[PDB]
Amino acid sequence: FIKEPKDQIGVSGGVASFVCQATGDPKPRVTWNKKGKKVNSQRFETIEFDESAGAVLRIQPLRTPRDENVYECVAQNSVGEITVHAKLTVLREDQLPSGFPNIDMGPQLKVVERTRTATMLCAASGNPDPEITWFKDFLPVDPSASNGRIKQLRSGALQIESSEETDQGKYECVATNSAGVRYSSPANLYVRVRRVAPRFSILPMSHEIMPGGNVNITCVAVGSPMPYVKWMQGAEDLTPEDDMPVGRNVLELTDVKDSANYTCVAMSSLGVIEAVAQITVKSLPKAPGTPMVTENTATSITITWDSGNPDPVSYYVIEYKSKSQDGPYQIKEDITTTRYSIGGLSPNSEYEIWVSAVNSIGQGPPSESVVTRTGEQAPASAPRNVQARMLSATTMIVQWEEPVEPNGLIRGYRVYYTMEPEHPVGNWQKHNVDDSLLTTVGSLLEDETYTVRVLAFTSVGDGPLSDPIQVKTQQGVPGQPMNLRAEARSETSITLSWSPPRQESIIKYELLFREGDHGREVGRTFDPTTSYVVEDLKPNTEYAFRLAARSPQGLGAFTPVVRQRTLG
Ligand SMILES: *[C@@H]1O[C@H](CO)[C@@H](O)[C@H](O)[C@H]1NC(C)=O
Ligand SMILES: *[C@@H]1O[C@H](CO)[C@@H](O)[C@H](O)[C@H]1NC(C)=O
Repeated sequence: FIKEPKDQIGVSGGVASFVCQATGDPKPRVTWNKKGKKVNSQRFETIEFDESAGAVLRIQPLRTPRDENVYECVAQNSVGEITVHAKLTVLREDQLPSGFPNIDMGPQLKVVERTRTATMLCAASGNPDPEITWFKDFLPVDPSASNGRIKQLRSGALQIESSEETDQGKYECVATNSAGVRYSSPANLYVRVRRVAPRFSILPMSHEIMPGGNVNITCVAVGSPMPYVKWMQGAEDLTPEDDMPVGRNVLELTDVKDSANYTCVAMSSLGVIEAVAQITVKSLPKAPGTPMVTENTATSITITWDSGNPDPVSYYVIEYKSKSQDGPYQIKEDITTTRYSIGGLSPNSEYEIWVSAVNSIGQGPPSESVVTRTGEQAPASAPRNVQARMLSATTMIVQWEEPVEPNGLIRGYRVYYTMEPEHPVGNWQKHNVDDSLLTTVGSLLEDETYTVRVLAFTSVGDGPLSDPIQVKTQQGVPGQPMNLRAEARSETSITLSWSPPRQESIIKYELLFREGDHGREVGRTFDPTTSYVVEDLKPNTEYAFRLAARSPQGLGAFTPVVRQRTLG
């Protein structure tokens, strides 16, 4: 017997619970007997607990002298049988000592929600002060067995720290002392279970991160029952069920590279709901979208272009090339506007232009291109291989090749000529020509030497004059030699060279030269070639040469003075 029933002194019309528990091996089946055999009655009642191991005897309302007996608690297993006894005395109210316990305030009908605490009141008085006991659904309550959740207070009440459905019942408080026992009126405690389907306190939050790249997705969900929180990627779960948290569940992702979605799954017996946060890995930009030309100049193009991107963009990169002379690509980095002027171009050329955008991940693809042409300019160069001969004794035919650097559609040429070249060229005789590469002029004085110089022009303006060619109006004699070049062969030698003559049959060439400015004029005649090597000269000194051709009719015009020096 781990509990033994005490003798009780009770009140008429009151209650009297006798407690009797046993133990051992085998486990017993207890009983309650009066005078040997269990002569049962209406007002008496047994409430067996722990599978008939211990059992309370309850009597109510108490009557005197009917109920005043010694009662036997039987206890037996396969091996052993021992009784224990207890007496009941039952007094009327009018014959109670002054000190007999009295319930000043018993418990009240109480309602409370699960896990929240419940303080069941009981206040008594007597001499000596009575120790309080509680019965719930006719069974005594033991604060020890509750894990310190339930506890009796000196002041009187019984405290339930965390409510549970099981804590519901009729409650009776009982004031016990040397005089005897007194019960309170019963009072129910209800423990209501509010049914609330789940919702999210904090939703799972979408993010944009860099590649690797790490983010904690928090997800909080509340309700009643308080819902479990796990993570899913599509159809598969990620959090396990060994220690799956409730209410909260953070997902710490690390080293992310692919943009993936994630579902938080709030779940309980009442219902399931879900919310999806999408992690996105910031990507490269998109093509800025075809640029457009605003201005042009001889040397510049300037353009504007749409961002082409929903997110902002660190800067832009222009790439371009001359379509005219394919290649190479030119770059302009670190452009921080949607407007740019590409300068340092060459006039009258057309360029294909693209645009790319850069963000913190890198540089995106390029736009579609825009082809466009730079404006015109005056030519940077003169007509080439300018030539002249006589058709008659008084008219001259001149021709030339168009200049390598026209900077524009060539609108014509202009031809300056005279036989007093020491004047400025602007004073010379001059007239215009069309884009053709050849003209004539007459009204020339017979047996003379005219010098001729030619320039090209465009809508914009004049180019440079060619270098002076000159022609003698005597006919039959050959023309002035072409592009006479002189270059140093050795420390005592110079190699003269010139372009092959046109049609005219030259008998011999006539060469004249001298040392520096003030040296003796040497003369040499030789058979027709395009080059001649001058031998036996002085080291590191300068010589001046000029050349003319001879035909049967006579001596042609001389070149201008060409100068070159021997090695040194
Ligand atoms: C995520 O949680 C981990 C662990 O508490 C912490 O070390 C880390 O700093 C957190 N990162 C972010 C971005 O919240
Ligand atoms: C995730 O789902 C959203 C729903 O709008 C969709 O827009 C997005 O493209 C999806 N992303 C992935 C990685 O499946």
